[PDB]
Amino acid sequence: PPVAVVTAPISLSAAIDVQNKLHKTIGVFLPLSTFITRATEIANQKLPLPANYQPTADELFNQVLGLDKVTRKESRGSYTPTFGSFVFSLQVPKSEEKRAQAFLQKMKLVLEQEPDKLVR
Amino acid sequence: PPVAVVTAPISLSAAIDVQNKLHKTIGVFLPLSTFITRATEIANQKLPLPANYQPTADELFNQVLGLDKVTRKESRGSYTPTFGSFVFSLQVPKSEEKRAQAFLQKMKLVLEQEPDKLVR
Amino acid sequence: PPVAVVTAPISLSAAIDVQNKLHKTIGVFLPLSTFITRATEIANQKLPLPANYQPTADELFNQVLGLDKVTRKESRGSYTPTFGSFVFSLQVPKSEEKRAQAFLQKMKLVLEQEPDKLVR
Amino acid sequence: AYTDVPISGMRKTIAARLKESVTENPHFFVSTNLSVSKLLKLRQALNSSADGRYKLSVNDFLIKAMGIASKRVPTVNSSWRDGVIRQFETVDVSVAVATPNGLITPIVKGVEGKGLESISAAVKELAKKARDGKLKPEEYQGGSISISNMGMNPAVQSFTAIINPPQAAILAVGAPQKVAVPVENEDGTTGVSWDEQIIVTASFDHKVVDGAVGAEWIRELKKVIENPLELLL
Amino acid sequence: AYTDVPISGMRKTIAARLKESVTENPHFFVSTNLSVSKLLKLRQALNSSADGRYKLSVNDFLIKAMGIASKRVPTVNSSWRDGVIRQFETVDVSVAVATPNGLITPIVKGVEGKGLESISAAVKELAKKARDGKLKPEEYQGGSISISNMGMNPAVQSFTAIINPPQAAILAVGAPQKVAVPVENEDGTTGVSWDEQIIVTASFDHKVVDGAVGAEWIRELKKVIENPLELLL
Amino acid sequence: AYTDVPISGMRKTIAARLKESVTENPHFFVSTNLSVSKLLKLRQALNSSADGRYKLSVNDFLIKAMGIASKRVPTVNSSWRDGVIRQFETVDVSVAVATPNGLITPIVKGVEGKGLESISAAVKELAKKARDGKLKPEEYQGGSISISNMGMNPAVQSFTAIINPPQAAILAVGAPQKVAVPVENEDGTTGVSWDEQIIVTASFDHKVVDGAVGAEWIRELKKVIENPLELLL
Amino acid sequence: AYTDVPISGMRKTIAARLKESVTENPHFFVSTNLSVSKLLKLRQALNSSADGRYKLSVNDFLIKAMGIASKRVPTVNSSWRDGVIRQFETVDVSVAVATPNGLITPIVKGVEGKGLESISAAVKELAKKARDGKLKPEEYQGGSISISNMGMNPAVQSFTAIINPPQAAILAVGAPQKVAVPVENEDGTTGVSWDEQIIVTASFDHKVVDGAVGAEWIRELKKVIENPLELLL
Amino acid sequence: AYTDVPISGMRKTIAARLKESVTENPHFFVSTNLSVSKLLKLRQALNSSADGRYKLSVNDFLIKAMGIASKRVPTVNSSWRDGVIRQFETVDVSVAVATPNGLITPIVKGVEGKGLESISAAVKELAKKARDGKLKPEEYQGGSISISNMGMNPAVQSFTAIINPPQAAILAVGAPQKVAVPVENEDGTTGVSWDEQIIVTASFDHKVVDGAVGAEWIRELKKVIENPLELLL
Amino acid sequence: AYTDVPISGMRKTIAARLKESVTENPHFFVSTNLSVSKLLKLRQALNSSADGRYKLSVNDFLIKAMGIASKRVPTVNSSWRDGVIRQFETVDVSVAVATPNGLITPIVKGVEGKGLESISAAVKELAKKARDGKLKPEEYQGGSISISNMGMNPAVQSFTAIINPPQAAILAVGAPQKVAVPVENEDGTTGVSWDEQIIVTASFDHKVVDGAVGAEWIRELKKVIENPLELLL
Repeated sequence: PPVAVVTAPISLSAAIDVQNKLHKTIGVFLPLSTFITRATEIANQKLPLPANYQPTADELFNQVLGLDKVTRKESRGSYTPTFGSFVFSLQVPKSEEKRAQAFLQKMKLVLEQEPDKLVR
Repeated sequence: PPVAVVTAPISLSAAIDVQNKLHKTIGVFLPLSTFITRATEIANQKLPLPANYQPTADELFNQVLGLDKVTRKESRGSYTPTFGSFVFSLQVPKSEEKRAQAFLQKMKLVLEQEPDKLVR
Repeated sequence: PPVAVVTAPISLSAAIDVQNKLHKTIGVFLPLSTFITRATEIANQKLPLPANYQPTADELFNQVLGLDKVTRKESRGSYTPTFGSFVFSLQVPKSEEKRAQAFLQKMKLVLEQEPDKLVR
Repeated sequence: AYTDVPISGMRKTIAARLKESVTENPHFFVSTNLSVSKLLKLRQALNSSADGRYKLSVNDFLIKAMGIASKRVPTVNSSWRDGVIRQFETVDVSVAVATPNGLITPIVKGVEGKGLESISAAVKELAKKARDGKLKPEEYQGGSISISNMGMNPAVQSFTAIINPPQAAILAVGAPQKVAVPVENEDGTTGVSWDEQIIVTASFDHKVVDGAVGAEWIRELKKVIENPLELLL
Repeated sequence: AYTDVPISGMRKTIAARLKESVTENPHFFVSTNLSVSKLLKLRQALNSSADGRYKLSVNDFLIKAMGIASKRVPTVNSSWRDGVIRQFETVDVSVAVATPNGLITPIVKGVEGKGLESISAAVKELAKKARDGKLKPEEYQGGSISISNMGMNPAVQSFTAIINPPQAAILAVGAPQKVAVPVENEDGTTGVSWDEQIIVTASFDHKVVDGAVGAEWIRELKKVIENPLELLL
Repeated sequence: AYTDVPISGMRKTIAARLKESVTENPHFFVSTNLSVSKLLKLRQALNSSADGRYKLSVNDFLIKAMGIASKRVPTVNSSWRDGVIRQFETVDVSVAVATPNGLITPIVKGVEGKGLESISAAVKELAKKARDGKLKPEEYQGGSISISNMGMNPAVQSFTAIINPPQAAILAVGAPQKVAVPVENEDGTTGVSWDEQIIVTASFDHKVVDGAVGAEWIRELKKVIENPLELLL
Repeated sequence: AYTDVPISGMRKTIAARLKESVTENPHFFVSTNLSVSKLLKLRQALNSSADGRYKLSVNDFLIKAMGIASKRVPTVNSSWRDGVIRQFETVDVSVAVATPNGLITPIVKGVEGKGLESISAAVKELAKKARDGKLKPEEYQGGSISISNMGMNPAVQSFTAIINPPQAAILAVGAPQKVAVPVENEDGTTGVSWDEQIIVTASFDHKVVDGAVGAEWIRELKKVIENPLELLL
Repeated sequence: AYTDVPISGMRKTIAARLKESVTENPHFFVSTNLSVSKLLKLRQALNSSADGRYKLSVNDFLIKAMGIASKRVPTVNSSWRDGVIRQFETVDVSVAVATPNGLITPIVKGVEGKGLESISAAVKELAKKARDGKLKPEEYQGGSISISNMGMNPAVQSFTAIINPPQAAILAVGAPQKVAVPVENEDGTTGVSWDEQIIVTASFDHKVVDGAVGAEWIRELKKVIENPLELLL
Repeated sequence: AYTDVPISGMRKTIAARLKESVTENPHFFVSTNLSVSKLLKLRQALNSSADGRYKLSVNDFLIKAMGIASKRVPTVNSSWRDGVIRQFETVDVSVAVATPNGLITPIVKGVEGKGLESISAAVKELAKKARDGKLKPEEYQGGSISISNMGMNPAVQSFTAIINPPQAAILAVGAPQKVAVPVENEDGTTGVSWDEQIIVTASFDHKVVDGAVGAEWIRELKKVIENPLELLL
């Protein structure tokens, strides 16, 4: 079972700014951890599927019939990143390696352009 | 099956003010849509029943016995408004037309005197 | 069935400050009640057990086997305080009286050093 | 100026009988009020789970409850003969049907050991035959208790009735009405609720029955009516 | 290594009878599941409004419902004689009582025209006399249907029974259990509810009854049990 | 009090036959539960793409699956004669039709090499002629397997049937019901789903069949039913 | 079109025996459901602490529990002879092994005073010799109770079996399945849990056993199985 | 410069036959396009639920659909004799197998009343025997329809075939290809989807068949193929 | 100043025996420590699911484990006679009961094939009869192994015992105590846990047993005790 890793840098300045500012205007202080988990939740919503995906009996039966004539190209997941910064790394087999990447870049975008989104 | 519609104007200035202000003090920016849905959720909680409501077997049995000697005059619902402003409109049969109105005015009050309520 | 009560003072100034400040910067105004319930929720998470606790069949069977060789020393609960200030009181039997105290002090700490925590 | 019509042959047969009853049976009355909301709810529950087999009414419930109350207090299910008292063990009820030709007296038998469906079917078959004027004599000869209802007219609150010659009791039912009652609201106060009630009058003879016996009879009837489930046992 | 005990005189009187029933009556069984939550609520409601006069149980409800179902489908309330079919019009039910001297079958009469209180009183008086061994022979000779209950043991979900010689049906009741059912929550979704059910088995002879007749019989019993208010009807 | 009806000439012709079957064929039963959601979806898909030519039902699917299972395990498609075993190679199924003059057994031939439309047309033509009482004798004389269905009555969960004299198996089908099953939600947890199931009972003779053979037969039937596309195979 | 195969000499030796059992022993069945999650956990715990000496299965647990239940209720560990009842004090169990030359019944002795390892070793040595066709006659002649298992086929939920001639009981075990049960979550609510269950059927003769005795027997078996540690006791 | 090889004895036997067919049967062609995505999905669903018993292909599906279409329109399942028309009721299909020694013509019988597994097994047994050169003459003598497939080579889009002497139709199948089709996206627009199609050509004689009959035949074949479930009925 | 008391007749009978054992049997000891937390948990689990039938203790568990260990290593279940070695196949255990009149030696038979309940009942019946002084001689004559326990006194950590004349081993059990043990906490460190232990001493003769045999015996006993489930097999 060959395995491979994927990596991506990160900058956490904006999250620090939001935390500090929130602490000065209300009193709420929270750790970086909740930002990390909340970003992970919004990320694992729309991730492509491996090209070597094999369907199940129910799926084929429903197609052969005509209820779900439009097929699916998305599927949820359950990933957990690895700590680090100046980096975020993940270890996964070869088949999904590509899917695991869509996850890294999605979080890499939200956390740098949408840190405020992870607040209440 | 005769059908009828109910309508009510609306002013969205206060929601705009809350969104702008929140954007300036923390960084969070969210669309009007979540305000609309959250108002719809708090609204469909306490709505009267049609005057031509017919009970079921369990209800009558429990009354004939004595467990729920105090009857009910409220029941939840699942409504979805129609977009528009300067108006909010809904289309429903005649029997419930009156109930659908309690919904419009309830949202019409909360969104004009309680916009802050729909924040976290 | 002998019964006993436990009591503890309280100061609600910090919650007032947070409510006022939140009202001035966004518009949100909420009652003290939600602070009380939210503190009660975070409290009933990690409370010790009575010293005269008797286990059940499944627990002993799982120990005799070897799946849960490490036993437990915590268990959730469902408490509801009684109103008052300058005090919070609870009435419970003798066996749990001690457990009910861990609850009072836990809320007594969070509400005086972590009021901000009970916000979104 | 006036008009005269000869007296009918059938009008004296009832006039003499009525005139004999008053001079032969001393009368004393008893009145009560019954709440019938639960009974209406039960009837609605049992008239919707059917497909067309039957359809019930209040009179059947009252008849069955009468039978049960008669069973608990048997002194009313009796009769006064020449020189001896007659005590029965089976309850036969006399229902009154009004027609333009006069007033009939159909009979229902074996009420104690019977259900609502059979009682309704019998009362309706007999009402039809009474209206169509092909009633055998044996079918309206004797019973133990007689009932009269006037709930079709809202203007009759309460009324009295005369006892039949060989019988020792009769029941009269009025029309429903609405009254205010106190309810202990859970908040710890007292509020107004609107109950629906009927007023029931019972006329008894004082040679076979006493006041206490009639009062107990009314109590059993009331207990059976207000709590309708108890119609099973 | 073993021990021997002489066969009792009463054990062959029953051994021969059981051996005659199997070779004389072909058997076919039918099974069903009944929900009895509403019946338990009814029983709790009717066992608290009393002051000590009576106390009810599930068996009485099942006996009365059996009588009603027998009345609606009379082909089961029958018997097979030498060269003629016997059809009855009165329902007599045979209840089984177990004693160390073997089982016994007290009999209840006039169930159709009766209430729960009388049925309970009769079943308990006869159970006491059966346990005390002073039962007259006429009191356990013949009926139309037989019932067996084992709900005192929670380990019996469903079981079968043998038909008596002159009868053409028998019912066996098991112990209650809990199962998941779908409930349409008012929010507009589907949720899980925990209902309590019993499994009832009926054994029928195929010379006097057919499959459709037994299926209809089970349907009437189920309709009467799931909706308990119809017991009045 | 009772009534008597003379035994019919046709009732003993069947009474003697039923009494001969029990004393000639030892019986042992096997039960199973089948999920039929996919079969209902298939039927709905195939009953809407038509313009009026046909209309299908569950019984046809069960008949075809029975034929396939018989083909895979031929030991059941057999019979016990005086001193020799009879093994067939063609599957003929006996369906039961109930009429007021008693039940009847129309027969379907060449099921293995046939489609659903022909089976439905034959079963309905024969049902009509059976109801109208113009059935030739050759048309109900012999088969290899017999089927009985009672899904028209929702109160029959499972039941048993008697085997015909020359045959060595019979199948009984009950009514559908709903049960909870575990589903592996894509989020990575376990949830509750509401599946619809039927309970099928099979009665077998123990001189021509053994327990393992019946268990394998039930397995092939289940595999063919739960996966409906395999009906083509 | 058909084929014929001569009846085997061994097939009538069993045909006559099966035909004698039904006409000599009236049958009545009892069913129950057992939860076996704890037993599977125990088996997994005891099949991993070994180095290769042994390997266990569910049948051994059921055999030992059967022995204990027989000891608590000895009326089933009996037999019906010509004119005397036989009561034993040692439990011998008959296990069924299926082979192409037909089924066979190896026997295990001294189960009460034995452990799981010896029972497994005996059952496997005898199964091997039965498959290889070198079984002595004394080794399959007589026992007190017989067991049948079909858990190798997932399509068999529950089934029935015929009693052997000299014995008075037989047990049939089905395949496991999953059902929903209520769990009292520590938060103070009710939730859905997925338990694994098996359905066990027991067939009893009614000349040596009664319904209450069989119900008690099933209760002892269930209590011993659901709580597995009591197997030591 | 050139070379010459003597003509084979078997080459004239086919040359004369081919030369006789053209001058004896006027030819007219019909073409159509079939979508086979659903058929591929079905085949994948049915080739994974097996353990090694079988393995299917498109040709079997086409053969069965041909049989059904022949049944609906019987005028093509005919033949032209000396002075009379021959009309059959059983469908026999001729498949073409290519070998270095020449072209054979194996036959499959009873297609109408058959399943995919038997058709595949027959086609493969016969293909093996044809390749190994031990084919009996009776096995390749006459049919009603003939089929040819060339889907193993992607470079053959469409082609024609010659009709056999006694037959009145032949079908030729090409290789799959991909084409663009319009899809009505739920947003309210039109988009491009990629469907996979095959082109089927049919050659017919004009003495036994007309244009409308062939067009209807093609329509039934298409309807059966595009909707694959309809292969059941 | 002093006092003198004549020696009892029974005191020399034991003095001579003790003096003969030391000069006839060389002694060598072996010691071990056993953890009994899991055994206590098991006992608590099995002493609460009862209604009053029984009540267990540690000695029964030790007796059963002894029996198993004896079975695995049979060289200890032997004896030394005049000129030949005696090897048994049944395990009989001698328990010591102290009374003011002296020390007795009740016996338990058939331990290998027995359960905890019977062992406890026997040990308690015999203890009662020993205390009441009505013990038959045959009941305390010979065994294979002897056990002594002094856990009622917390001040006895470990002690020695003398072997009986015809036997070749004896076991002595002490009182429980608490000791610190290392636990690998999931955080990746080492912590202190408090285990409860007992110290067991075994005395062996060196003419029938060797050091390795005794060491293996202790190992089997320990393995059976620390893992209590293994008491089943």
